[PDB]
Amino acid sequence: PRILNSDGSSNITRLGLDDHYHDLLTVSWPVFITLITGLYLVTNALFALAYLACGDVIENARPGSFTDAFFFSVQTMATIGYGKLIPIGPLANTLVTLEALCGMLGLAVAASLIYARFTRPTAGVLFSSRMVISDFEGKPTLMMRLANLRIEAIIEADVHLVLVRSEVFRRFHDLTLTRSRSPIFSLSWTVMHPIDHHSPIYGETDETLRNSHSEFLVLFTGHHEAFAQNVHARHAYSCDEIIWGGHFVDVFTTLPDGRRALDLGKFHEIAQHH
Amino acid sequence: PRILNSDGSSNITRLGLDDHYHDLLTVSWPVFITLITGLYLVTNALFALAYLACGDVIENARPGSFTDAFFFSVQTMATIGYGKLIPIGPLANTLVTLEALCGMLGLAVAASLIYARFTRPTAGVLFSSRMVISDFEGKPTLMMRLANLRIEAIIEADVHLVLVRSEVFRRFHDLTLTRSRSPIFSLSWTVMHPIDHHSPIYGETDETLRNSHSEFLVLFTGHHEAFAQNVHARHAYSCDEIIWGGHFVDVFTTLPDGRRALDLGKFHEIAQHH
Amino acid sequence: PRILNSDGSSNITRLGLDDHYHDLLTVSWPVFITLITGLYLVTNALFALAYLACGDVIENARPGSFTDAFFFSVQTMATIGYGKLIPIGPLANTLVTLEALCGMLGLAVAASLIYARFTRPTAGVLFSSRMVISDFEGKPTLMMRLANLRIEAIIEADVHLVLVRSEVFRRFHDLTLTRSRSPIFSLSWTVMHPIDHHSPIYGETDETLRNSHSEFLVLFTGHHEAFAQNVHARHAYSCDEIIWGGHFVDVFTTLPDGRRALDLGKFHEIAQHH
Amino acid sequence: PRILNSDGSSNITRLGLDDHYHDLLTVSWPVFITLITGLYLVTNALFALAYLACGDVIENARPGSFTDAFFFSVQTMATIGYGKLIPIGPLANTLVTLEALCGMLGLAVAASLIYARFTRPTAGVLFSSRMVISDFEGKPTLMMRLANLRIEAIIEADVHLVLVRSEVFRRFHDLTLTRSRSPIFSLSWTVMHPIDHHSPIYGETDETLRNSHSEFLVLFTGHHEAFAQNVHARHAYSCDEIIWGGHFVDVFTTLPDGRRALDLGKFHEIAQHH
Ligand SMILES: C[N+](C)(C)CCOP(=O)(O)O
Ligand SMILES: C[N+](C)(C)CCOP(=O)(O)O
Ligand SMILES: C[N+](C)(C)CCOP(=O)(O)O
Ligand SMILES: C[N+](C)(C)CCOP(=O)(O)O
Ligand SMILES: [K+]
Ligand SMILES: [K+]
Ligand SMILES: [K+]
Repeated sequence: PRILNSDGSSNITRLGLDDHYHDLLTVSWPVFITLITGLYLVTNALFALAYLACGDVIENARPGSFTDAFFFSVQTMATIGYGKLIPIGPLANTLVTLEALCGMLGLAVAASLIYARFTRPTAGVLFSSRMVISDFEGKPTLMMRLANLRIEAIIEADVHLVLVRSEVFRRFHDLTLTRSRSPIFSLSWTVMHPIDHHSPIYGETDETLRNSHSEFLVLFTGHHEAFAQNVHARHAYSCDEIIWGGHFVDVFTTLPDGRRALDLGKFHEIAQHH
Repeated sequence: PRILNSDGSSNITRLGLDDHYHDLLTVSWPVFITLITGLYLVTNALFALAYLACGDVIENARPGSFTDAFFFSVQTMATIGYGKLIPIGPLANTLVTLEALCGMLGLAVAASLIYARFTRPTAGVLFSSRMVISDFEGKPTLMMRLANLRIEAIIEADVHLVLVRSEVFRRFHDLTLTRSRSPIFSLSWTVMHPIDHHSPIYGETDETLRNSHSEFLVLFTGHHEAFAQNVHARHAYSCDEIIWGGHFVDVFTTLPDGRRALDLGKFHEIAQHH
Repeated sequence: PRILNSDGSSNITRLGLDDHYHDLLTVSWPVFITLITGLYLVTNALFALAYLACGDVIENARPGSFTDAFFFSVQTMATIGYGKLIPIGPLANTLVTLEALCGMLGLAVAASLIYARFTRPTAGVLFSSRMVISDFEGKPTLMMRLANLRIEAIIEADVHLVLVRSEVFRRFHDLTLTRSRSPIFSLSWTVMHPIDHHSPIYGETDETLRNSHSEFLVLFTGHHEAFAQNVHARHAYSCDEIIWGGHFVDVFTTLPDGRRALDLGKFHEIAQHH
Repeated sequence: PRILNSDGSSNITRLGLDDHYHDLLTVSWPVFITLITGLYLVTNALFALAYLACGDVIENARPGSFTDAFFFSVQTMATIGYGKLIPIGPLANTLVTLEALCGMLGLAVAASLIYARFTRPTAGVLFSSRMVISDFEGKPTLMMRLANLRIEAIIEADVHLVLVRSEVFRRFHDLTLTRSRSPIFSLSWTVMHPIDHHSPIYGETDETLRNSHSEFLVLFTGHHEAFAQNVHARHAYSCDEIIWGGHFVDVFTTLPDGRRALDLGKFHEIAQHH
């Protein structure tokens, strides 16, 4: 009955065109391509209907046939203009310059959206599968760790541990970290909340966390070098993914070569006295 | 006589091409489309005038008729180039490559503006219709609440309560909140200023707020997930939209299903002992 | 001999293609348009030379004449393609698809720069012409003021007063303000540094400021609503633009109408007991 | 055996299509242009295959020859449309409007990437070649300096000194600076960590730094005026590029002219009593 999925998402049901811009960036690429295509056809229909609205003014076109007009409208709106289907007199030539204004316009738009919904990057940060409470520097510290999956660095990265106990009727406690901030994050970061007299989970234990039905949330944010742009990430845990007394395994091996390396294979390994 | 509308706007009359870029992003889409269209026509007129400036150099064109030239200029600037109206000799062919440089250029521009004035997103945050001062955790706290209307989260969101009392001759007091910051805001947030000995509105009452003719302003800001981009929102209240002793109604229902839900229907409901 | 102009610029002479991107955004629009145009011509020359590099493969072209080729190259790179000058066999048709890849490419680029060097907005903030040191709330406060010239608001705006005394050999002191931050700035802001025992200019006087040959710098920054984008501004003063004992004149008139107004006409007015 | 190169890069070996967007921005321009070109050809092959998939419907084309189709597909997808190779009946004309949707689309994309991987600017900040520990204002201060190579200013710039001692097993200490922040950085900045009882390198000496095999990292960040966009920079030192007792040489000459100047020639000069 977790309020929060591992992926940081919420499990609350919400209850309730008017937000086009947002929606446009939001729909599955399948759907997006669809809509664009539809608007593409519809306008050409309109235009080709406007060419018929006057006496057929386009040359090399069958009489009253929309098939021809629609296709002239397309060749005309997309600036191919072979030269078979061609305008006639003032009326056609005007609808043409007007259609073209629209073509050029529609591109600007279509492109603007493409770019808007293209350049939203992911942090590419990995979260540890589990959380561990154990002694660090003489205090039962609760910690979790994250790693940068890419070569390029995230800079001025900051992370937030956040308890969500139940109590009445829901507490949102921002947990104090030994280090909330890292002016740069390129390999691995083990974030830790020392449990002390001000910690909410102070004196707390497993049975008491389950009783509060407490869950923990991680908010990562930073500015990715690769994108010269800001990025974020979430992840959530529950009392049943906290290894008590566990210690994370060292991810830095020294190679036979002698050169130091990072081994993301040990990233989820956790040591425990049994 | 409120200085501030509910929507956060100001009621002060201000007294006073030189700011083109701003203006361009600012005018109603109707007007914007207009201007672009105008510049579109005018240049073609210029160009078509430049084609006439030399002996008619374009083929299949009536003599001295601008109608033909203007339309050749359009087919030429928009790169349709059917092949009926076609250049001749050095002069025409040059104006052509020059016109085309301009077409391609004008698109880049037109598009750049489109995109600039397209990708300014709204926060899609709802503000509570009323403000309520009542006891919270043993102190007369003044509070108001806001909700995220979309699925996607706003992150590192922060809100500001701000008093605007009259006194001489106008005070701008930033009110201290129990929580100015939320590393994430996806459902509902009830912002609260505990009234204590440092509160400006400390000891204050309704009649005294009206006497100061005090108003309150809310500034919301955050970084929207949906847009990977920053967003803001304003809202303002007055002494006559503060329910004294009111309590906001809980917006989280637990469904018969057993799953928890958010009910924005109760968002404006406020309980009051009578 | 001011180190700093009113406009915040520096008067230090600096002593010393390798920075293309920056340069490209930096050069006068005249120059920018030029460069683009040049690259436009040069490539077409190259391409038209590549069409001649094979036997004339383009139809309706004079033999060996580059004039024809260059113009075919343009009609071809800009996708007009009338249909007079047309390709022949494998070679021409290939250079064509290759040229077109380049056309489409060059646009993307040209546009990208246009947009990059277009969407750098100005804050549109006015700085007061003079600075005044005088009593505010029982302390000789040094202050200056700025105003938002546009309707749209700047949000989370912050300002910095900064002394630049000479002493050996140059001090950079960030002056403490009564209010460094304004969660919103839509009309007028009077920024003030109370002179107290920690103020650098504490006990200081005019003759002593001139002796230190001290100057003051203002850094404004905020996030403009109009552009959904960040903006900045600078301005600098000198000891000979500080009215001692001066008071800024109130910029808010109440209209005969009864409605309150902002009068930027009084913005530079400063009252003084004589 | 430095963990960190002068350029701020790491020397850790990492151990391990699924990240297309990132990759696309990441690959050498040579490679990028390649991929785009490939996708350009492949689709045309597909389309030209779709034109053959029906009876040759394009006019002026040899039977079953893909050469013709592929080239018609290109003239058609890139909107040149000479008018030699032209469609026929419903089928061809449809694939045409469909191809064109794709052309226009592919541009939007190609461009979006171009722009994304174009507008990632460099700070253009120079780092001093060496670091020096020596007395400043009565305390052994460790300092290094950086300079703005361009005319345009970086604003709200901040720098971080960061020790990386070995100890078990690696310490990441953020060193306290006399000035971590500069609301503007246009010429030269000498950043300094006073060594006091809280300094990690307090009481430390050269032999002891080498023994800890300590290295130092500099993180620069700010918002460049030239780009109206955020920028960063890194640089790293080692115990063998710290001149003990060294003093940086003054970079500001006063010209014979009388005007003050900045001389980046002395930027790396360091004075030392011998
Ligand atoms: C040391 N750290 C855990 C603060 C953050 C990361 O530093 P790094 O190992 O990625 O360079
Ligand atoms: C708890 N809160 C009021 C601080 C902010 C919102 O948290 P959430 O309910 O949107 O996840
Ligand atoms: C009051 N202020 C001086 C802090 C800033 C501006 O407020 P406003 O008059 O622009 O709304
Ligand atoms: C003085 N400083 C070292 C803080 C930063 C730079 O100021 P400036 O010399 O670039 O104007
Ligand atoms: K075209
Ligand atoms: K064309
Ligand atoms: K044609």
